[PDB]
Amino acid sequence: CSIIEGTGNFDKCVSQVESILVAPKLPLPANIEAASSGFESVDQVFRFASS
Amino acid sequence: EDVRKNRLKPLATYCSVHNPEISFKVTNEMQCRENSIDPTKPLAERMKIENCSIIEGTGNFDKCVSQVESILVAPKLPLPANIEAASSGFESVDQVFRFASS
Repeated sequence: CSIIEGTGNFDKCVSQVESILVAPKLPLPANIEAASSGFESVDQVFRFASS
Repeated sequence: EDVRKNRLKPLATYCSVHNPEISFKVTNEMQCRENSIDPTKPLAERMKIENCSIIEGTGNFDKCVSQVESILVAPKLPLPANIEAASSGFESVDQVFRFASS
């Protein structure tokens, strides 16, 4: 990868933020504390507890 | 033959795709699969030792130690339902004396 070019596609951006950051396949690294409290990722927070 | 008396019932019950701890966490699913328990299968096949009719003793202590080490004491992945041990910094028994000692 030489160059990064913007495509300005918000829905593709949301889709990627969801798969990479919010709901990843495995927890994002250095998150043993979150995992120990029962939450691997952001998507799990509102699934197991809500207020 | 009673399912409630089978020593695998607690583990096979934990290791289920219908348990949110397995269905939402690949981590836990992989720990189950590492101990030959497929969480996608019914309870009866999760507890079953496939294509095995008879267990025969060989009375070989060193082979026994070798297996207890690889299966129980130093497994590739932490044994299932051990988030508490892992959170305190220890995935398995072998890590306890490596990281801390007295």
